[PDB]
Amino acid sequence: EILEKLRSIVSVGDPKKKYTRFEKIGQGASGTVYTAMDVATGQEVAIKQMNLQQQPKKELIINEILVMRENKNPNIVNYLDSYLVGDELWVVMEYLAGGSLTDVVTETCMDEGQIAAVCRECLQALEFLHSNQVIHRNIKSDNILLGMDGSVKLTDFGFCAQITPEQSKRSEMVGTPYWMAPEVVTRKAYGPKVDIWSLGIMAIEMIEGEPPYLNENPLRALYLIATNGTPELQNPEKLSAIFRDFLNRCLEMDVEKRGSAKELLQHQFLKIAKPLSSLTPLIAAAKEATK
Ligand SMILES: N[C@H]1CC[C@@H](CNc2nccc(Nc3ncc(C4CC4)s3)n2)CC1
Repeated sequence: EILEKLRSIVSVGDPKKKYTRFEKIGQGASGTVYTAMDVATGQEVAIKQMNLQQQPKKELIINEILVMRENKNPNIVNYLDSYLVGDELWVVMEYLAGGSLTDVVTETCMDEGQIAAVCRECLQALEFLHSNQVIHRNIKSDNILLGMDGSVKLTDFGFCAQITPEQSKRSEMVGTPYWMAPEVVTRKAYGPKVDIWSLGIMAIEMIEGEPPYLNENPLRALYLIATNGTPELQNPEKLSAIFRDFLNRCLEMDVEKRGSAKELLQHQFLKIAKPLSSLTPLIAAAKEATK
């Protein structure tokens, strides 16, 4: 039906014999991730395997492969190929040894310098998407991958949306409750700045270790978000002033006053970024903590 379009995007042939030595490195929602070995040419890959029946809205699987294949960028995980295997779609990507930003924010303490360096590379990914008319809608530490060179890349395009000058705003109540911007949570028309909000939230995770209200349930977080607006930090006096300033412009209630990704890339806060090799001690720490 609309699945006819899906079957025509995919490459054909045996992924189970183009690739081997499969271990689970991850299991998200409609995403089991494996690493594997390309028997031909030798390279190591990440393959995401998704059950077709779990996703009723197949137009999102299509939109996922398209956006990734059409918006390649050094701060986005690299799409290689895809395959339909029975009741399951396999997406193949370039593997990056490293871990999730989630492992770092939950197991280590980041300094301002490291936080600024992550924020800068995420803002580069978002300025690129936003200029190509794509909103991610699911920004969070869990969708940021850090390489063993200190590479920072954005992943997980399954929720993203395309806009145009004619349909410049979206209205679907989509995202992960704790990172969602109030305009989304309260069903108003919204734009690429919802990702800036989410990025503000992720900067909170890097400070405190968790998005605000994580101990609450998802529906409660949604109410809290609708009712507080701008979240508050447990301990604001621990942050520099320019960093408080940066948060403030990421977490503005007025969409008009909230920064754009282009704007925020000029913020003085990112001037303090460490070099990205600053991040590899974190990754090592995180790997040790999760052993
Ligand atoms: N949502 C996140 C994204 C997948 C990731 C799986 N865990 C992981 N662990 C160590 C290294 C590593 N590198 C990757 N490179 C490319 C990868 C492509 C998007 C699958 S994953 N991934 C963490 C869950």
